[PDB]
Amino acid sequence: SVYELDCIPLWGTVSIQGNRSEMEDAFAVSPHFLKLPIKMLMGDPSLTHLTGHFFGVYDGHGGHKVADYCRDRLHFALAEEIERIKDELCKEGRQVQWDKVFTSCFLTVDGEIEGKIGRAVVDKVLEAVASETVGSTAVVALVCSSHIVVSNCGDSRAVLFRGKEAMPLSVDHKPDREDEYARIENAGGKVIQWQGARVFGVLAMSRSIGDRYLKPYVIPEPEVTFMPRSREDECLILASDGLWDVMNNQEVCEIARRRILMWHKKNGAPPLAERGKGIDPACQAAADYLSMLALQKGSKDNISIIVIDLKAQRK
Amino acid sequence: RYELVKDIGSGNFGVARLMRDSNELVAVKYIERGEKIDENVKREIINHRSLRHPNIVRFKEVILTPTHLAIVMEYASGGELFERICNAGRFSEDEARFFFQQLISGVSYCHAMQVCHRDLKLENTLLDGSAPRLKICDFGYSKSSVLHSQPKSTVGTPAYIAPEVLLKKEYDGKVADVWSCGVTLYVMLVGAYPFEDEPKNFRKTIHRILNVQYAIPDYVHISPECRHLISRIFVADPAKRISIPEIRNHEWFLKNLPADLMNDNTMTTQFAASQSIEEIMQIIAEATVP
Ligand SMILES: [Mg+2]
Ligand SMILES: [Mg+2]
Repeated sequence: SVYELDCIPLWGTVSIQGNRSEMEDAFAVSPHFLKLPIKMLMGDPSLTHLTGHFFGVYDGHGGHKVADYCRDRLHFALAEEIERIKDELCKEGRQVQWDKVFTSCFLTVDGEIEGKIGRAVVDKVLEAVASETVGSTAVVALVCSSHIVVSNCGDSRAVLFRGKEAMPLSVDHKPDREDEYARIENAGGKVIQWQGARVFGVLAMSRSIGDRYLKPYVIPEPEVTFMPRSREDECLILASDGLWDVMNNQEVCEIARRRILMWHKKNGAPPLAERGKGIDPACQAAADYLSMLALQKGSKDNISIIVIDLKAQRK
Repeated sequence: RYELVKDIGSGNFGVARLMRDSNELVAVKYIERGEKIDENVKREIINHRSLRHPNIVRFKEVILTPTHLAIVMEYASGGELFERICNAGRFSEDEARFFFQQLISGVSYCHAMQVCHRDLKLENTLLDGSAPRLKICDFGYSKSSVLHSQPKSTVGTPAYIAPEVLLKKEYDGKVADVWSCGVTLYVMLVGAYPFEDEPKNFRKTIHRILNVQYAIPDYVHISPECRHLISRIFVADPAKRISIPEIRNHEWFLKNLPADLMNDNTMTTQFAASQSIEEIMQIIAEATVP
């Protein structure tokens, strides 16, 4: 029933420079972007593929090149990997499949950035994208009718609001996080406490894209989560630390839900023809509001927020 | 009562509202009244209140409001030292000496009051117009601070990191602080952080730190005693690094050293610059109510 009808992408986005000298945050939203073989969501009601809408936030550091490169490439890299995994059309649950496809995607991009994997240029050359000390976070969400798939790398995060309780779909890759701390130290690397937990006193995260110079301690391996959609689902929020530094999961989701309902109650839901062909204004309302709320709470970082409405209809 | 003026940025990546009393400027920090008013917040205030050195940014008072608990601090009207040096140039050997004496007097006092290293955060140096004084150690600076903080993804001024912080797993924090003082002295004299330069190339900066590879450029002409003090501070081996009391007896330091900064005990500092504990305690009580 959910596997025989595509969903309409409802979303809104803010990405601003805030109080910083540069904008090193980037984002990407590509609705109707890829077709997902149904076996990757269902198991073993026909519809051979579900349309998957791509959402991505990329919070850069040391520069903008890597965040911008993720913006321009990652979704295409992910598409390629989906195609590659139709050499599974021969020969292992869904989680493992997605984890696998997302790891190869994030790794490919990383390689392209360091000039160890060939990439396109205005014929398929090996050229670094940025310096060794520039990198970025990446949190991406694939939404289809049946499932949400989040793949996280760094300290941006994705949060699902299911009924009344907020539930994050990623856990921040901070170097003082138990397994992460262990991984680094056991690998021969050092985590120091200086303006927060830092790999070698420098980088406040244990995972990212780029940052050649902190390899192989800072890794681009993402942590993919495979979440089946539910009727209780209200919305999905991706954002950089510009938002999460000043606001908790629960309050973000509640505020977002309020504003979405607030716009619908004071404007009524628009006609089906317009939907999904651009930004949903109710989502844009929530996004815009959370954005200004962050700024008033004192956030001084770049801010990037993507609010995604998961509710079929709101009456 | 005080009057709003601005919303400046704080020391260790924090927020504050600049307000005005007397014709005195004050920096006010705030904290959500909804029983965020634990025992950590009480001890941290009373602690900072006991710090009375003129080169320490000192606690003025605590006011209760319907929104939050207000922490009124002394304000550094000169701002950050580095941002000063940038839009004014490097200081002269004599201006540098003036401030360095103040720093050491302050660090020395903090060390005595059990405040050091990540609790003292010497990367943060402020200036104030009301001697000139350099000011260190602001409220939201302790390791276990209840005060909200928003540090960057990449560390700001890595030059302040003593090599043994990166290299060892056990080390004296007070001695790491000596290195930091060195960094502060260098920036005053040269107008640029030492081991860094293309800037924000952490590989090159860290390489230079670990090999203590610094170079005072030719456009800067400083005495041999000064260069010696610097060479004595910038030594990777903590054990061979010059100590604070040793610095206090060094020639460069001793020259033009005022009489009041020749203070041994920590208890004559307190009387030198002289809201009650009952008032602070009464207000933190009424603050636990949202
Ligand atoms: Mg950024
Ligand atoms: Mg950020």
